[PDB]
Amino acid sequence: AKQSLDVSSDRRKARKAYFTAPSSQRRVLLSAPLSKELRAQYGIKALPIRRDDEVLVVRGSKKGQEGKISSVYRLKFAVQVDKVTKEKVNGASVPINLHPSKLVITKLHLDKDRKALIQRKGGKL
Amino acid sequence: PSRFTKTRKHRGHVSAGKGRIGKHRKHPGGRGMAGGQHHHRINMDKYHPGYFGKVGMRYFHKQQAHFWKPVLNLDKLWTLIPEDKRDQYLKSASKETAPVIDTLAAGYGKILGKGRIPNVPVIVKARFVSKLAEEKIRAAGGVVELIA
Amino acid sequence: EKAGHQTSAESWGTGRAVARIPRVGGGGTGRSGQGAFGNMCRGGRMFAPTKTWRKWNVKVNHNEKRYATASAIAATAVASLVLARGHRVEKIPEIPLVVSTDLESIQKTKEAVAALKAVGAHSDLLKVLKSKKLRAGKGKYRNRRWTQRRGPLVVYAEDNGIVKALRNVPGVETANVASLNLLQLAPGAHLGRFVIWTEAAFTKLDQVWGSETVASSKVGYTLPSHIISTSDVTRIINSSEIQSAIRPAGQATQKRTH
Amino acid sequence: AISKNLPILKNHFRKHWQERVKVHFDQAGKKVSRRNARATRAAKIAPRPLDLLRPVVRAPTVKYNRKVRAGRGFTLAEVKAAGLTAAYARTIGIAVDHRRQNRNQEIFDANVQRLKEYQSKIIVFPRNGKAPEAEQVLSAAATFPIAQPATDVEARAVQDNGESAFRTLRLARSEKKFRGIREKRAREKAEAE
RNA sequence: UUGACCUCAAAUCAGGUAGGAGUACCCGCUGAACUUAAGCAUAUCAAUAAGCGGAGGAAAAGAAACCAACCGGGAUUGCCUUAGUAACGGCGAGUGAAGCGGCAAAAGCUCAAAUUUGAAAUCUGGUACCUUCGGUGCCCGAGUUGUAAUUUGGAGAGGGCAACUUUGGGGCCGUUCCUUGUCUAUGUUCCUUGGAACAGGACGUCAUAGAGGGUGAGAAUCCCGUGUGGCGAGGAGUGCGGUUCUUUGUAAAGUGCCUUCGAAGAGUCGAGUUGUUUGGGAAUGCAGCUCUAAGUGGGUGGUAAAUUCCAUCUAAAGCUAAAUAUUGGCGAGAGACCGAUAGCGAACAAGUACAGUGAUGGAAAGAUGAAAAGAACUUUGAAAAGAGAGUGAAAAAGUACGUGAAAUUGUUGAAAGGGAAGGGCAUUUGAUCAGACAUGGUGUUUUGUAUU
RNA sequence: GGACCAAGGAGUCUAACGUCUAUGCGAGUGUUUGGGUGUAAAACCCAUACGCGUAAUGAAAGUGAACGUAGGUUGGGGCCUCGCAAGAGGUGCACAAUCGACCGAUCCUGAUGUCUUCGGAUGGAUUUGAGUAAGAGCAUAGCUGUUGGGACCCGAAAGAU
RNA sequence: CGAAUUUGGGUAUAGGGGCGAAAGACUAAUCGAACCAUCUAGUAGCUGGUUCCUGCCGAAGUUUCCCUCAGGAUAGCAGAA
RNA sequence: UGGAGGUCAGUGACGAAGCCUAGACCGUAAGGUCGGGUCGAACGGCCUCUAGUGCAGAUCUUGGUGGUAGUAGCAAAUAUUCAAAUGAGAACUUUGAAGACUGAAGUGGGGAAAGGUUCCACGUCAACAGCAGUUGGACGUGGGUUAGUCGAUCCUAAGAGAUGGGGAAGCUCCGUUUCAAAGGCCUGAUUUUAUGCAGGCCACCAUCGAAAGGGAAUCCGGUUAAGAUUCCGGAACCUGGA
RNA sequence: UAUCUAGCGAAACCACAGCCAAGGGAACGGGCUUGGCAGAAUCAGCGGGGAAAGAAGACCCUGUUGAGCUUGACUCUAGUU
RNA sequence: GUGGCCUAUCGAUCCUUUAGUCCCUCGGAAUUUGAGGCUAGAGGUGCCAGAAAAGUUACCACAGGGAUAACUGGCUUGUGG
Repeated sequence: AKQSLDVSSDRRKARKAYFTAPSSQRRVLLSAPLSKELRAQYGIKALPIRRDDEVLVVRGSKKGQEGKISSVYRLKFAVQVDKVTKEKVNGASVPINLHPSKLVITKLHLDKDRKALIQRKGGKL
Repeated sequence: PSRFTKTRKHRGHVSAGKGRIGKHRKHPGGRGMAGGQHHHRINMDKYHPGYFGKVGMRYFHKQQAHFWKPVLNLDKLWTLIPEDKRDQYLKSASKETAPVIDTLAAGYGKILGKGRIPNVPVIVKARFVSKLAEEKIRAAGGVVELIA
Repeated sequence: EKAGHQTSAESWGTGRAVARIPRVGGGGTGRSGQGAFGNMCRGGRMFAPTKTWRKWNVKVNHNEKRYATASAIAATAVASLVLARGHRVEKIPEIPLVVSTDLESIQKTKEAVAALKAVGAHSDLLKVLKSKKLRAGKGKYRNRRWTQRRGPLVVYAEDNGIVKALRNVPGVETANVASLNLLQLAPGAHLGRFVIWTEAAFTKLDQVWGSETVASSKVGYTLPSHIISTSDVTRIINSSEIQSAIRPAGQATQKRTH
Repeated sequence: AISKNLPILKNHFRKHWQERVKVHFDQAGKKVSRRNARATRAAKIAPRPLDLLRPVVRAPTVKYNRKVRAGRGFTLAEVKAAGLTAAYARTIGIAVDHRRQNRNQEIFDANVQRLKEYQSKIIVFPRNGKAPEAEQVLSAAATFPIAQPATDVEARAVQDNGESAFRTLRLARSEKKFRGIREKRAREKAEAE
């Protein structure tokens, strides 16, 4: 159970904070776990998901489907992954959004800042 | 609690226990002590005689500390002695070894003689004493010393 | 206090073919002409609005509190009362359950669970773990979302990691012998909490509550005396002392005559 | 309004009493705040005892005449007899009360003894010394408790001569009551040639 | 004639300052009536609402012209109590404090009245310089109709005898307060249901972390967090333990003994009267008017007065934290509260739409689905749209969308229907339906070839 | 009064109390103003006071409860003794009648002693008290009843700012 | 129907007040005292309503006093303990 | 019946709650339990605690719905008809013809107050025009208002209203030249310094108040879908400057 | 106009309803009792009944409910002297 | 013999005023005034268990009342016929 007086176990306050989180905090909220291989290589459990990250779906109807992120829709609290879409009646392909908690990250888009973030979290590249 | 009240049982009966003829009206006899000399005079003269009028003389700025004087009776006098030594004092009943009781220390102002202390002598320090209490203590073989 | 009264509604009186309740004035609103200021009225004030000077805390005599605490402590040592209270103590060798002060000195949750398994409180633990269910009403969105049973109460004398070690394991409570809440000793006013004492706690019980040879350490307190010398009134009734003076009885079921 | 046999109750609720209702929901919160304030002051004045040294004084009236309690501050005479200036005592933590006098040798002596005990029990750090920390206690009042005097021993000898101790009271009351008329009578008997 | 001084002006002179908001709490003024008295006028409501002026984070009060009558206490405030009491009151209805006692918090003080008189030692501003919440020069100004030091009644001032004990201002290092930032464990393994597993089952792991939230359903272990620690950044830094320039060199305060003194607030105390108020009662406070002081004098000592004493303080000048208040503001945490006719009027583009000339009045209105996947295409219609088809777990979710009640209605089916209908008892008729029969038991014809 | 239907809709809470009841302790009783401590509005602990009770009476000054086995008489449940079943005696709590005694008030009598007008012993009286006469109370809770409050809910004509 | 005429705009008078060739007329469909908000959930011995079941018991409209006569107190009748 | 403490290691996406069902059982009853349909995420038994706890009425409240009832009614202002066009559709739109009316204190042409885009064009008919609609002051999208001369602006009227001053606890009231030391206006000074001054004249009572009062000055012709005494062409006038 | 048709389309009111005679009854029934009687569904009229609708009688009385006005009512008061 | 031969012939609280005790209090203590208490009368409430009280409303208002008048109906039929 919680100890400190600054953390609130109010369901209402927690839900309000989540649903009115700005995009900067939604970036952390949309963190995703790395694969077993990536976790072994880096030493990182989960990272905030990015735009050019390579992931695999491990939950839902598209379980076991790989792809590169097409966008990180923080407003919609989801990520859109290339090759995870739906074909409509008219033949148009609309992206299928899904939550980063249900992906596994199989290849990170590394920048200077992403590499520094890995070192900060304690990684080894 | 609310579930034990007769309001829970009056649910379904029209008048809620207040009558159909004489209803539960707002203040059908006055508010408070109204009409205590006119139409509640019967209740006053039955249950509270002496309610109306004034008798004594006044006392502007009366302080009860002036009249603080708790009364201790002789039959309760010996409880002011600690019970560890009370038996020893009673058994070794003699002068020149009498227990000393500070009734003011106990918190009393006057000693009254309600009866039958034992024949054990005792020195009792009292702010005020009564005549009978004094005679009873003298007969028991002790003394009352006035204090302040 | 201003709910239902933030209107300037006035009664229309009789002669207008409507009830005499106060009505909102004005026009062009959809609210104008509507009833106000009544418990029967939509948007009006409730009957007898709830006040904060209602009595919330209720006083209890210190001696009655200590009587209830002593009764709960004594019920913790009745094997049948703990089972009726539902505490999965069938596998326990005997109760009251006393464990060494090394339990007071324990440090980790894993070894706290190991100690519970060793002494037989684990069954109570799985009861609490498998009793977790959603609340059955509007109490979910009042920060009371889940309900679960009450596990063992580990009562200690000194805190050396026992509290933190038992803190995370679900349903186990930890208490000091000095406090020993009735709220934990008889939850729901049901006697017979399953209590695991430490050795130091068990020995401190006599000093903190008194005995026939030591004083209570609560000044002016002594353990209550019973109205009766024993609860075995059946033994008293069937003793020879009473049966000898008792006259012969009938057949325990009167035969129907006529 | 008035009905069966009941006491006459005087419930003063004819004003807007509901606006002036204070219910102390913050009793526990205010206790926590007070304890926090005491801890904060202790850390702020760390070695100091969180309260001044008060004197022993007598309760005023005749009802409470028996008790002896804690006063506001020591008399200037008391602090002089202890051997220090009022300003210095105020400085090193002794409550000094100017307006209280001492017409009582026993109370004066008891407060002198309290001052001497305090001076023996405290250590005053130098202004530019080595700061010898001294494991602060948090209560001058707890370290120097008020103790009631021992007015008499447990047992004595009966000294009885026969004044009855009630004739004494009656005569004292009578003397006080009739003093003035007696003075007037003597004045007339002396002014009559 | 030339220079002041006094008083009064003017300036788009130099620099400031006030207004107005919000007012929950706070300080005052003004001020009802409804109401109660079973009528009503005194009274009550109420020294309240409305009205007006003025502050702060608290305000106010506050170091006795006190309480008390005791063996006396000792600034103020608040709580418990005193106490529904003393007292007031058509002594009716009603109203109604304070001392003591226990506690929380505690903190003290400073002007006026003194000759620096061997030195206006005081201060604003301009102009310079600088280490700029300021300092140091110089220069006019203010001020002698009194600015500094010195003293505030607890005292204290001079005059003598000894000749003791005692520091200042600013940076730096860390306290510490505040605003934060980041890092810090453990399954998404197998099987069933399902659209989705977050459900059930098996095996596990972490736990000082099994609070809470999110994720396609009840998720400690999927994510954010949580728990325990670590590591940073910035502001304030004189609640404080150490270095720095290290001392203006007669650069600066307290104490004992004797003497002489010892200034202390005026249209103010006080008295009378009038009005109001108070529990204050031959008058509690306040205010108007009239009179109007004194010097061991003056106030008080809760019954008016004269004479005689005691007790207690020292007014008519001022400052001051904390304990106390707080339906406003800004941050937080919570609840045996409410759950969209409830809870704020407002869960929504709510003080919105719109009503009134105006003051003001003032709503209704939440829910597709996990995801629009929001229905391609065909066909009939002018089209709306229908019929197919299609998506979806579901279209018995199609935007007029969760569930979809009742009143009320359509269709179908069944019944009755000579100026109501409905109901009770009882049967009849039609419709509809539950309740032993292989089953614990009787003994053999062992069917679907431990068992019948 | 009611065309119909749905939802909402009316003896509540509080301060102070009466009776009764349950409980704890009991001549005492009540921790919770506050302090200590806490797994933090819980729980647990701790005083000094204060409230109520243990003394009444009188306007007040004041005085203040055993002539007795804490009295006598009548009645008393229960217990004790007794004739094998009837039936006597003894003791008799509570309680109810009655006669007393004690404390206060009122009206008298006023003894030694005198601050010579104080004192108030002793004795009394168709008087009187919410008294004594081997204490019962204090806290908490519950129904019911009372009063002030919006006061079971809705309802004026009015009055004031 | 050439005037004590009719009328626009501006302006003045504001609620115990205005204004009135006077009807208590008019003062924003409001007038023998406008409208708005508040005191205010004003008071009502008066009218209306007052929400589940079963079981047991079960009345009074009479006495006395009351500015009392549509209402109370009191005694009675009733329940409960 | 809502919520709370315990417990059934209770029921449940393999279907909780809710709802519908002249289906069954149980209880005298309040009610409880179950079969079937619908639905899709929570809920119940027991021991206790708690209350904003049970409706048929209150000319109750809010919302919804009826019978009446396809009923009253859609009848003032003389009145319409024929044919083409458009259109799915024409009594109602457009055009042509006829018949009429207003009849110049108009049913005409313009303005004031008020409105606010209703003006005009294009597209369009779900709602609105109490029938209809292809039409519209409706809906959607856009376009449009051009000034030295017309107004405002300036003046003052009844009046309103600062200042000086005086009341009032005060919000504010009076007062408008009053018991005021109340300013701007002519020409030289006029670049050893300016707009200083020994130049000179005087002495108003702020200000606001009229789109009908008083006032400086513009006319014609043409022009747009919609503006024109405002644009263009021509022809003038006034004011203030040099 | 009413009327019939196309389109369009309300409201009052409504416990349930809608045939009478007598009886009794809150003393003038649609319902109850006893008789008369009694056949779908309806259209236009009509004004006998529904003690028809419209409004918590505006007359009268009661209330210890007002208000406007008056006066040598009681108690005050601005002004004035 | 404790007023009238008997049955009638009268009056609270608060306030005032008398009589008596020479009694109690004025709360820091005399004393003397004054004031306040104790007990009993008197000053009065006739609406007589005891408010301090003029009208009008044909301009009117509210809560109610068929507890109550002004029609019908109903019982009675003095009176009328």
